[PDB]
Amino acid sequence: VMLQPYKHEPFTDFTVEANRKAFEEALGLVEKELGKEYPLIINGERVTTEDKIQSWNPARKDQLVGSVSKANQDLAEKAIQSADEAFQTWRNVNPEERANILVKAAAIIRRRKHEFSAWLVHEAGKPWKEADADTAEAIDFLEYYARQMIELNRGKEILSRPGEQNRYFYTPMGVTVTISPWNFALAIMVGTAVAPIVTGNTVVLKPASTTPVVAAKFVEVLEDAGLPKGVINYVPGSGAEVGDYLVDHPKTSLITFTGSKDVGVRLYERAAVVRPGQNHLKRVIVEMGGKDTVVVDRDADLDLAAESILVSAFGFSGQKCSAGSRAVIHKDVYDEVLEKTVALAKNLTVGDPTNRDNYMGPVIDEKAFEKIMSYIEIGKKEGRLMTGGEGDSSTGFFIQPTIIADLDPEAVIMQEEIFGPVVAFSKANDFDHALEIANNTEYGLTGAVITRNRAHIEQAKREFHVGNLYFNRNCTGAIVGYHPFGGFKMSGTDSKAGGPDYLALHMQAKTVSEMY
Amino acid sequence: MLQPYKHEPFTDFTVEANRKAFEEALGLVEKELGKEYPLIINGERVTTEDKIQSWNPARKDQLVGSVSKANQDLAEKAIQSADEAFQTWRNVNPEERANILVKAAAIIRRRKHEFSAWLVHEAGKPWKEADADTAEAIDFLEYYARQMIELNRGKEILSRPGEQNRYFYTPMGVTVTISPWNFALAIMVGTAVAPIVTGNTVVLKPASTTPVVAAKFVEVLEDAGLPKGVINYVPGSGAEVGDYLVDHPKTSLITFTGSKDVGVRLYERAAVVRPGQNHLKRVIVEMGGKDTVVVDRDADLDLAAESILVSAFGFSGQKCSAGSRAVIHKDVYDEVLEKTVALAKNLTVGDPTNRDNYMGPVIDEKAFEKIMSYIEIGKKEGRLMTGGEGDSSTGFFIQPTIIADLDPEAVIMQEEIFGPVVAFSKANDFDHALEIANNTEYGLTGAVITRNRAHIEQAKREFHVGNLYFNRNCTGAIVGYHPFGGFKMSGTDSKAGGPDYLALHMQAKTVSEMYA
Repeated sequence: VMLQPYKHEPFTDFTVEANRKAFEEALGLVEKELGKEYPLIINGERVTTEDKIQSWNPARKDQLVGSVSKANQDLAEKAIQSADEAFQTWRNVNPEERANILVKAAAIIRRRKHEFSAWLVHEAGKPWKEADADTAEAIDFLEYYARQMIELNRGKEILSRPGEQNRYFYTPMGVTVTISPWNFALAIMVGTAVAPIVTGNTVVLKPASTTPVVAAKFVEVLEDAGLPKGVINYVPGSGAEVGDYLVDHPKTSLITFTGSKDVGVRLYERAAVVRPGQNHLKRVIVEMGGKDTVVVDRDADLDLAAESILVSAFGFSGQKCSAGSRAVIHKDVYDEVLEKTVALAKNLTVGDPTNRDNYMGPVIDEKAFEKIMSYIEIGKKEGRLMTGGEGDSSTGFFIQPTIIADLDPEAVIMQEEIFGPVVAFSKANDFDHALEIANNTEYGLTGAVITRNRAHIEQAKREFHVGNLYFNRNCTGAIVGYHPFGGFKMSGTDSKAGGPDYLALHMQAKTVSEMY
Repeated sequence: MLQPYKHEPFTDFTVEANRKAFEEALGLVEKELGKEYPLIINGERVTTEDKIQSWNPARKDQLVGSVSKANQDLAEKAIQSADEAFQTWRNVNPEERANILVKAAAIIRRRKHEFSAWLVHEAGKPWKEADADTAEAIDFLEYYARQMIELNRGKEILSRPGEQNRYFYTPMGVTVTISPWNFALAIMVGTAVAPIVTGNTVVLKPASTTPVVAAKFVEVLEDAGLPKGVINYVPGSGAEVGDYLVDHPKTSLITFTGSKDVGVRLYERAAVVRPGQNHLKRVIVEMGGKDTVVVDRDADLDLAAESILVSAFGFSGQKCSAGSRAVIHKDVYDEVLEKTVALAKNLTVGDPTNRDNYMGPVIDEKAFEKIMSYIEIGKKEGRLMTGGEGDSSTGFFIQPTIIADLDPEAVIMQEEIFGPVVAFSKANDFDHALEIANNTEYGLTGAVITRNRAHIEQAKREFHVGNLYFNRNCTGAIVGYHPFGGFKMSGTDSKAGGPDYLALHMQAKTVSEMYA
């Protein structure tokens, strides 16, 4: 009766015969379930609207993954009120029991692992590897934060002088509004919903409208793991009607957001306003974009350099806030790293991600497709096209892995988040110049340095100003409890998810002192 | 290496040698009155023609000091000075940053009674309050130095075979410290050196009613060995300087202590991303409290009488933690009321240089005018028991004032007076007393006086304040023993003098080296 130590959920080895077979079976399972209708969930009740959000396969744009009900202001209000009501009892449920519900939820997802992955394959267009990694990460968030809450329930040791007893401990806050992204349709949605839940807060969840079906699947799991009614509420909808209304509500205590900079800034600015009837300042956790950089030193393993750039730039087709969309390389080694990377990139497979042999799938929708292609046109003018630069939206939203070279560090494609499979190469005079270019964005989320020089490693630890800094590997693929994730500048509030400080952001410290 | 933290002992003024030492310090400070005090920008002394004059609140025509006044240009110069200082201060060994705090603590400890005497003249503090303020400044320096040494170890996170992951803290940037007049030494010191020891640099705008003791503390930091520009002393008006400091695109962190109306506007303005601003501004706010001492049927009513008196009238109620409401069980309301009235009539009011005066004046004409208006409202809301008289002729003296039989929703039971005023209200039972206790828009401190163990544990859960006390006064928190901060409109619950405090001034960084 103690939980066994946290460790990360292993990735599935699809070279084992039985793992592929099992994954293909789960893909068949989901395919037959495609096209289903999903209600809103408010206070445990299923609420269907006739106005709907259609969710489409990005690899097959006329394949309906599902249609979910669409909330409006009035249902957002009911969702808030349900959350507030449930909080009156939820804040007093023993932290051990709250954690147990997360542990039971993890075991349901673990048992149904490939099914959750195949949902991501279909709805988010994730390749096998990325889908598995995502599902593993959601499992981790559950197991990690369950353990963290039990640790935090112990409180913190403070001093008491003779004749008094002083105690410091953490208390639940209230209604949390969780606004989740599509690119980690399961993992981040799970983390940013359960961190508030396990800390005794209640949640109103607005998933991304491009991926709401997997979120409905997850709320079903929460119910099956024994979560009381109204503790989570499932309300997809428009930003103008539901998004803005949830953030502005006087009963919203906490907001947790993951998405783009432009939506984030506006959310952060609106949340700070003390509205009528609002008796508190709202706590805001924002995780916005990155314009991340892989820097390669003159002593680097050049093959490793090219491999780390490739994976950082083209994993999930660059649709990650952590993506190495910039490659800044030492002058003595730039032409050669650039040729090694081009050589890897043009043999990468792009297609339907239900097919295992496809390394990259499509981008999320037509809006993103067009945005990425428009950046590529800008890029082609600003730099030297090396490979890719083509798109075809006729079946799915497919863009080739794209490398553009010789960019000026001030270029549009060196500065702006593209969220597509594009990396821009940039020449650096020496190591000092390389970090100068690396730091020259308005963001500070992830970065990598490839070097065999210890002094250069120590220098970048001080000088490379990103929240997640990696040496001799890719700058993507943070693991819960191993690489706590969040960053600086226009990347957000540096709320290190999957780290030891994360739960306490969701709670209020309390000091009690009895004088004898 | 450093000996474990304990609080600086308070001075025993019943020992004649202590009185003698304190009276000599008052003589020393009296000789130094009416001096001129420049702004300190990047180590340079800047005199302006515009002057802020600091007057003794007990003798209103006495010039304690005249300080220079910043304008926008000088505010701009100070942010730039702090920004350039940050470029190297961010990289000073945490141990050395901590050691400067220790040396500063030693300077104040050696000149303890001198600093207390500065408080007596400038803020009107009685000997006990001035001494406790000075000891708390010493405590902040000692405690935060040690907290930084510990924080510099980082926190343990997991590494899978073949990698090494680390989680540690980094300095943020320029900090705007806006400090209160009521702990013109202690809180000004805490919220200046917490950013400093964490590697940030500070633009300090002290309260314009108490800028002289802040000028004195800046000199201490210089003498202890602080590099130029790490602190900048820049008093001024809220309009020319205060808003400009907050809104500056280079300002990274804002620490505020003060009133609700000012703290709320600052919070909302800080959240907007201004032109050329590359980050979201972190804000720590501690705002007021409408605090309540709850007296149970079971209580030691002598203790209950004393606790209410001290909570209410300590520093003439000029405290965010002040027990300005007394909520008493019906069965004991008359008896506690008459006992408290009998203690209040014995309280000596006058010039705080005189040891025999337990209470001094309020801070200025504005504060005097506001409290008297609140007294006039109070007389029409309930039953005036004692005091209610004010005298402006030589200083700003208000009598210790008790008003009884209040409606729980009355103006003087809801709005912060910041004066020597207590409202008394009768509660039907313990459950009703918690209802009245929790009925303000504030959440800072409270106390429960009771001999019922069950009612104590019920209070730990249902009395929603950040600082909760049993069988004593609700004032006088001690650094490292009673971490200080609260809920609702009391602010962000950033627990000053507590284990979580320094990490709020830093951004966490994850660093990961892959080996094979």
